[PDB]
Amino acid sequence: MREIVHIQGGQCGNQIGAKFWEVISDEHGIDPTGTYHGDSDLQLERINVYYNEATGGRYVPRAILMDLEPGTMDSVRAGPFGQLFRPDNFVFGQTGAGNNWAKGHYTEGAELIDSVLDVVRKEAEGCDCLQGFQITHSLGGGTGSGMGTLLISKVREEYPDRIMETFSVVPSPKVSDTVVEPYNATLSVHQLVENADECMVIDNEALYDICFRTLKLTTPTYGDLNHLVSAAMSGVTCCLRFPGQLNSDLRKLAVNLIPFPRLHFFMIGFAPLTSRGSQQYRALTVPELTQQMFDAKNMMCAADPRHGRYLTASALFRGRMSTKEVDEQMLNVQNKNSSYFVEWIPNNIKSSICDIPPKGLKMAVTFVGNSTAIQEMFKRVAEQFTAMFRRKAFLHWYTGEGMDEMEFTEAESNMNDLVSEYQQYQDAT
Amino acid sequence: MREVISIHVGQGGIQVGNACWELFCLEHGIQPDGQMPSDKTIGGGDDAFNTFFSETGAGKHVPRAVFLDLEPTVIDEVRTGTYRQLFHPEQLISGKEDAANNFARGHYTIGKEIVDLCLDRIRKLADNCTGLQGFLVFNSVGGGTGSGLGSLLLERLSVDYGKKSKLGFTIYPSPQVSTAVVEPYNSILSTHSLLEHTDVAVMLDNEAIYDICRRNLDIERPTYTNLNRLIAQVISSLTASLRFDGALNVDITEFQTNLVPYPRIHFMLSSYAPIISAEKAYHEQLSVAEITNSAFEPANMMAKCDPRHGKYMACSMMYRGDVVPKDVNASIATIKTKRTIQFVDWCPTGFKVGINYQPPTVVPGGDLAKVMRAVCMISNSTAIAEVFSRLDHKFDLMYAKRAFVHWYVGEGMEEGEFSEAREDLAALEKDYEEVGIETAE
Ligand SMILES: [Mg+2]
Repeated sequence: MREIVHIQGGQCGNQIGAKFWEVISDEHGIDPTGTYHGDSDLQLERINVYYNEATGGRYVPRAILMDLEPGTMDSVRAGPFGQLFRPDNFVFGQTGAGNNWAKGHYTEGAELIDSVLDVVRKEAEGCDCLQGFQITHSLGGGTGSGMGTLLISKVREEYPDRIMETFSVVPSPKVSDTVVEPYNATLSVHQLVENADECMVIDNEALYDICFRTLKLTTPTYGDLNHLVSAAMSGVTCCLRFPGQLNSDLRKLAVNLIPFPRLHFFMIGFAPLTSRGSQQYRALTVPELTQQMFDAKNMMCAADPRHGRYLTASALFRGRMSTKEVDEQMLNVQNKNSSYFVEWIPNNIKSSICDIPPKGLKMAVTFVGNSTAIQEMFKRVAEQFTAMFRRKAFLHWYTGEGMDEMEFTEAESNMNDLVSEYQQYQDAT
Repeated sequence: MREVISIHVGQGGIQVGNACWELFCLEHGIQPDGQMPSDKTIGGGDDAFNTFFSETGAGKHVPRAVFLDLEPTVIDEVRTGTYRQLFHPEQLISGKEDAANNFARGHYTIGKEIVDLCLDRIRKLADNCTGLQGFLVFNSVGGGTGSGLGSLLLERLSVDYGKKSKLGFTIYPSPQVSTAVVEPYNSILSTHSLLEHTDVAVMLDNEAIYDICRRNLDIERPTYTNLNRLIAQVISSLTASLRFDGALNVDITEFQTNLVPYPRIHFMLSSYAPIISAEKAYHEQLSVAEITNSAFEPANMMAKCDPRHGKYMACSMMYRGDVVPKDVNASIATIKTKRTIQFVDWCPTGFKVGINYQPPTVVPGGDLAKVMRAVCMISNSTAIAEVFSRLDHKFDLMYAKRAFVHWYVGEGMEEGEFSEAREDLAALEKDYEEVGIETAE
């Protein structure tokens, strides 16, 4: 039915989806136990395309658990809504990748892929007209990417028609949570540029910036952050989940978002984002949220539209309004800062609306535009990879996995090729 | 005896359809379930609802129209909506996975998937019908099946019957407002496969709906409800002759090779009026001359293409209500009078009156005020080629950059379809280019 599935690895991402399904449960108001306690059939109408009824009305996720060590499995296993799960999917590891990506990709990569792809495949038979599935990990290591690389390869072959919308955490330029990041990252991204269908960037520092400045929060954790992102990743299917006077699916999205298949790394904007007092400063209009939409500070990725140029831009609106406003602000904005709008893409802004906003708010905005400002991102990470690969720093942890360096060259001149590729598209008219 | 049937496609398109059948059912006032509030007396002289609302052996009078689109969510709302007693299950055919606005998908890829079901339904209705004149087909160059799958639809339906009229209501990419960017691809790929499968059809653009509803309906913040209501009115009157007594109950087939004199450039504008408020319904009088002179306001032009930049060819000002042949007639002299307007002189006058005696009915909850007289200026000029030219230049560059082409080439279309379809708008550019040339001497 255009239903989809979720698969998460990732040192964080395993938590991320926990929050995610948590949020969707709220938007479906079904008890933690797994039965519905809401007030409209509309939550039940399209419930299946994420959930699954069970005998007795156990309502369940179409999620897939990735992990190389059960702790997360216990963690979310210790999770509220944990009784809303299926024990089947608790597919984890006994070792951990140690985030040498070769470890999580050959060593443990080849070790535990099979049981996953089997049960996942059983989910594939459980899906009537599968629009797709949602993968989640991080692009700097192996706790997610280790195996998730193998996932994208295997299912991608196994389902060359299905959509692969991939969110994985990008290392911020400043803070290096690990120094093996350039290598895991580069080795992964070689794969992901080939095999993944959609990708959107996952920085932490942006999420900090949101929580601290625009959220005006002092105490950052993951969980709030995954609230902030699963807000958007939860919004994305809204029309696909719920009616909309102007609907567009991921196929309409990506096909209406990408000129050439190498450009499915997208940046993200969601809003509104206030602290409590703000409403008693300000109110909500479509033009208002628009005035956030093109905010670099909501630009939750390491790329700057202020520095790069919008190759593409789009808006995901959930609520009840007048599109006569919506479009009007659209075109207005597409003029107002025309210069950061790439040229030969006429009407490079594109529209949407969901008859219902997310719960709690009256109107919704989402922006997954695609400039080319990410070039500094790949340039950076490739740069650090370059330095220590001059040094071969921690190659020994690496070659101990029994990869070659020439692969590193492959993702290397590879990833540079993708960058310059974005250069010419940005530098053209 | 005089049947037509409606076909509905694309998100906005079936939105239009829903508004429409809401409308007509309101206008004959047959209750949403399928019954009239009261018994129908036996009489003769002309048809009634029987055109479209379908007689049962009881108070069950379903439209003669069909839904087809590969994006099946919204249609379910009809499947749920109040008229779930109105419509009929086999009236409903949808696709699950729509085109993603791949023209080539629901035209090619998913084009293959639901066609036969469609044609069977068509055979059930036309076999159910007798004097079905023509075909009401609605779709959109946006809700992607509205382009692709409809393209196959007429592509084959024409080859099925042929002799029926093609009544074409589809939406055209607004000039600067839009919905996507592949719209060039949708449109032109439609167009070269549209024309020779089309008889005649009109181009409704939205931005006019906005600007005019906001000024003329005094609308503050509109949407597809208002739009679909407005097109609901215009189609409501474009066929009254087959529904209601009028002095010159002109007909579609009558319109065909007379409005569009040549075979080729067979589309047109349509600025309905009088759309005003309850506070302008009063504080006004709304003369025949007001609707008439007002009918040719380029700023009233209900599709964003300046008439004053074009030269008119025909104008079928079919009228609802208390119309006078004389008064309108002299107004038409007034239209000959308009210096700014210029006509395909080799067609000096091509006018064709429509005076149907029922004035308009209003939909409760609507914004239009009530009047006594309606106009439909289905008129054809030289002007409309330009925005096409924008379409082929925009599409020209974007296609030159091969943008998105992977999407379509991935689904089974060839490049010469693209460049050649650009030759198609080349030719039609020669057509609006040539027919507008004034014949020598
Ligand atoms: Mg559709």
